[PDB]
Amino acid sequence: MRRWFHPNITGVEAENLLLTRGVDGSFLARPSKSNPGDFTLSVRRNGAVTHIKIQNTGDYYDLYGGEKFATLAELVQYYMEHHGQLKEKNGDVIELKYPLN
Amino acid sequence: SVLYTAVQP
Repeated sequence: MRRWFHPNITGVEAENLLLTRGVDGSFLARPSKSNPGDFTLSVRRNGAVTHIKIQNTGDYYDLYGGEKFATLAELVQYYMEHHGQLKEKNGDVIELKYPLN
Repeated sequence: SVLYTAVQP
C-alpha cells in the first residue's frame, strides 16, 4: 500500500491511464487478474506499458526471484530507490520513477 | 488481460 497503489483498476485501464496521464517513468501497482489476491506493477517505458507480476508466496513478496520483502510497499520502494535493480528478463533496466495517483 | 514481462534478478 502507498501513492502508486490503485486497489480497483484493471490492466487495461492501467495502461490507458499510463498512456494518457503518465509519462515515461510513471508506474502504479494494481490487483492481478491472473492471480486474484496478488498485485501487478504496470510501468510506462519506451513507447508502451510493461506489466510485472509480484509473487506473494504466502511468506513473502518478490518478483518471482530477486530480493524478498515482507510487505508489498517494501518491494516497490526498494526498486524505486535502488538504481539498476529492476531489469527485464533480457537485461533492459526498468525505471520506477513517477508514482501515479 | 495484458502481456507480462519477466524480470532478471
